Amino acid sequence: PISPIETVPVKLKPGMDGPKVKQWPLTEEKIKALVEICTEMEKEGKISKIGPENPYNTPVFAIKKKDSTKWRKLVDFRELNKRTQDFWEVQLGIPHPAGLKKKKSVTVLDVGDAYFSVPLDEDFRKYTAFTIPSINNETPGIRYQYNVLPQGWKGSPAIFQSSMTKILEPFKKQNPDIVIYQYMDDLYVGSDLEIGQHRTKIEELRQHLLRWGLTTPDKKHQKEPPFLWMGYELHPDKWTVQPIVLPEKDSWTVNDICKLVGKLNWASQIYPGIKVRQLSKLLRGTKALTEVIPLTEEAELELAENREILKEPVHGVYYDPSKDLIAEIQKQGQGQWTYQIYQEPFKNLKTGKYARMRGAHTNDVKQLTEAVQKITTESIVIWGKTPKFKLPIQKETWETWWTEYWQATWIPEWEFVNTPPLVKLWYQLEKEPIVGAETFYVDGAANRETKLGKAGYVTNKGRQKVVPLTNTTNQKTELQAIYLALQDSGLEVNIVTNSQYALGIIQAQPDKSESELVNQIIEQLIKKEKVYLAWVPAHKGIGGNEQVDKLVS
Amino acid sequence: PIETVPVKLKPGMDGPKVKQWPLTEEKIKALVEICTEMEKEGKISKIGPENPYNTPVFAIKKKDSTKWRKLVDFRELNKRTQDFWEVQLGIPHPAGLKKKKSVTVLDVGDAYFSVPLDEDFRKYTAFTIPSINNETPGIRYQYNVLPQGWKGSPAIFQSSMTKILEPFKKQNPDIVIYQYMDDLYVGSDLEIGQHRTKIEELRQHLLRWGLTTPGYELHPDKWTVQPIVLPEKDSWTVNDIQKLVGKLNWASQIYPGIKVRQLSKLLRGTKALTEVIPLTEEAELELAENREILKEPVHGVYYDPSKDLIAEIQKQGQGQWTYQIYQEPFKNLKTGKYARMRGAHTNDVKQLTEAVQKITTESIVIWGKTPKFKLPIQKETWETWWTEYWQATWIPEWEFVNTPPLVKLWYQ
RNA sequence: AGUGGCGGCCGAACAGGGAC
RNA sequence: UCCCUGUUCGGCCGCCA
Ligand SMILES: OC[C@H]1O[C@@](CO)(O[C@H]2O[C@H](CO)[C@@H](O)[C@H](O)[C@H]2O)[C@@H](O)[C@@H]1O
Ligand SMILES: [Mg+2]
Repeated sequence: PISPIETVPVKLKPGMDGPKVKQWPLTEEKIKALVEICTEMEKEGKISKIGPENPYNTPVFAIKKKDSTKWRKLVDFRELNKRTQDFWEVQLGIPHPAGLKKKKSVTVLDVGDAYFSVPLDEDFRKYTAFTIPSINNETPGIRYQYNVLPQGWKGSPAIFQSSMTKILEPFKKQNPDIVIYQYMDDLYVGSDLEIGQHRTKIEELRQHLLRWGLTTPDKKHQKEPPFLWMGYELHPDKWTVQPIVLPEKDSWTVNDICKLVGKLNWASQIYPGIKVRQLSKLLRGTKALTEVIPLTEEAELELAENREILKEPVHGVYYDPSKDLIAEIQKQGQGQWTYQIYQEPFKNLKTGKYARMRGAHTNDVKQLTEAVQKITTESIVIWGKTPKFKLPIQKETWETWWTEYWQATWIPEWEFVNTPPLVKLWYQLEKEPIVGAETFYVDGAANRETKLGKAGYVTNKGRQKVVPLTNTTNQKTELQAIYLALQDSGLEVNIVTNSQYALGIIQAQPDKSESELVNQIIEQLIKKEKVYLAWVPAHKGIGGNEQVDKLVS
Repeated sequence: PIETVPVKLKPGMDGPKVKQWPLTEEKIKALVEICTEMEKEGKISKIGPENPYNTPVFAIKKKDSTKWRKLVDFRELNKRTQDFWEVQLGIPHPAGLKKKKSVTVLDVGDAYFSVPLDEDFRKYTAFTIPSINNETPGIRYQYNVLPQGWKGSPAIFQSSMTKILEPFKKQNPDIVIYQYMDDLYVGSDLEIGQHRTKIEELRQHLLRWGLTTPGYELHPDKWTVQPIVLPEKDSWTVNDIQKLVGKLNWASQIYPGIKVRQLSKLLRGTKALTEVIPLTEEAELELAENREILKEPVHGVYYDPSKDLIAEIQKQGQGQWTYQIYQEPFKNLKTGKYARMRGAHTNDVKQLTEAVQKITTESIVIWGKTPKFKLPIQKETWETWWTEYWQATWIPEWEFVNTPPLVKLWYQ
């Protein structure tokens, strides 16, 4: 028979024709299983045999699971996919369990032979031509082409979710008070009918779907939370992630850390406050995946405490659109932040992490605004509104920042929390030149070829200094001249540099930087009482800046 | 039953495929609505996965509406038809509309709702409507008429437009009219009272040919420029003259006449910074003759229609912004400043979106182009909040720069 | 020995603007 | 030569059908 549900027109790439590639060698153990399946798909109608009028052919094989009889059929659609048209994926993401509103009855249903129940467009069914032999050499073998969407084509997922949107689409107008979220081949149906009447509409939906060719077995697990779905446990009034097993190794390989970090990073979305900065600080300049690497005392300090957060099981609540969203941040030091979204205090909705040391030189106010911009989008996605923000930075600290910063910065409606560590600005460049303090006219230069260079200062009191440098840059010698001036000065100092690079860095009040040299400058700035820093242009014969450049060339 | 002018993409360039960013639920129920009734009227029709083309769409609220406006982001679809709307059916520019003592803006988007669209080209104008937490797959539509915000819609329709306007152009021969995308700019030398009448005249004179206008009044003569200001001081400190010599030397790239030689002699020692110094007469002279050359406009700086417009914005603190519109570096075609606008001293992004919008109008009026924007803000800050404060019907092309104030030249 | 997706890691080209 | 940004393509481990 021809198909029950409307077909979906497909085309090839302009000026390209079907796939032509001959099949692999395969053992007799697997080959026997496929000829059985092809007639079981032929008997059910998913395929049809064809004469030799079809020049196109694409390979096939199979893989068998361990401790299971079932086989997976596979199609090497590489060359059909190369030449199949672009699609616009209708799956813009994966829904997250904290976004589920609270409903009385939650039923999870699974489509059987999901891609095998959609009609591949009659015009395209030709390129799906493949050949299978009975025995590895004797039988010449038969040719068959597809009648449905094949496991392994490039449109089989993008088309199924588009047709199946047409299928659920009237049913949604028939039952506005029941909601069906759709991802891939599972369906989540939820309502505020009783547990009895939820079994009636379940047969109503089972049958409306059966009207189109979709089979939802009753072999599925009934309404018994925790439903296992996407690696979570979804309980009647709560939810949590599937428990986490940590490799207990006396010797750790890089495969051990990389698999471990992903488990810790997945734990964080409900288990609050995990840190991973130093366990990944070990995995930075790693080349081999199996080679062992030791855990420093910091990274070993990071494994133990985290293991202790995960001892107790934790769980989050659901979204209640009448209560507001209140999102709270705590600092973790070393540029790591963890946050919780909730509505009724102590009933966490989800938790999370933001640790991207973004930029080379960032401070605690830039990093607190970067955590805000990520909580704000992760909330716009899941709940479609901006939460209210509890933020541990004084209403006056933040008032001084955005008024003075040169990039426009904004935070939504937020309030103050005094959960120390409070985040604050660690110093302040003066705006007018200090009187009575020695003025340091600094400059630096290096040679790109020899990577040798000099950094130093001439002051008003006559003091000078030049320091040779080895395997260094022109940028890195200017950042160093200013460090010489800060060491060799009192608590009040003036500095005149021609480094746009350095003056840019310093002026951004940065307290944590990835370059160990920039952290040298931050610490001396923190210990001074009055620092004033100004810029003159180079090679304009300005004061001693014209001179000190001669000493640094 | 009107014949359809054919449209095809620029040579060898595929159609737009831009990912649709998440939206606040308050602009979802409204764009779910605006498309229900546009589909019930037949203006748009749902599509499926066979279309690999998508263009962003979101919702603005025009100034004091409480009735949502649908706005689509056609910049990638726009820059891909360019030979159609620039070399072929373009729109000329009324060099004198900028002189008019008063100019009004009127939104003509309703007129694009009628005229039908080539059938080849409706596959490149499809937009998805997102749903919250990736529940419903995105409800993808496409455009059966001349869409709102495209840059090919005012090129096709300009004929049917000239005929609708032809009675009113003969009736008032002084008045100047210019049409840009979804907007219409009417310009007369009449006074604000007699002026507000003439628009109501053109409002009904176009309302009778089927255009429904959903006032915005410009004053292109009153427009000021931003002076490159040097400080005027009784006493100068060693620090003051290094800052000054820095501005003049940063300035010598635009106005080639500046000089710093004799004011640098003033800084001949390796001195303290706060020490006051007497200006020599050769340096009082250098200081003055410099204060003059800045009274004049830049030399030989003239608009070149082939080049793109560039606009840079600097955040001068205290709710004040400076900007420059140019095409080649240090050849400024315009300068400006903005102060205490809406969102003053309470919000910066609200302020910038006000800044960006008010700059786009100044350029469309003087050059018929949307200047390309260099935004002083981080990228995720602009995306997340701009459409809340965006009220215009076009969208300029922008990039985000991380530039510190090496010289805070423009005001001080 | 297939494909898509999600988390982790590593780089590869392309383009932008600044610093010499 | 230098730095940061952005985009656009690639290798392995863990999970899904
Ligand atoms: O902020 C730029 C951001 O916008 C996107 C998609 O919306 O690209 C658009 O903006 C670019 C910069 O103005 C345009 O040049 C481009 O044509 C347009 O699609 C993203 O690509 C980009 O991240
Ligand atoms: Mg130098």
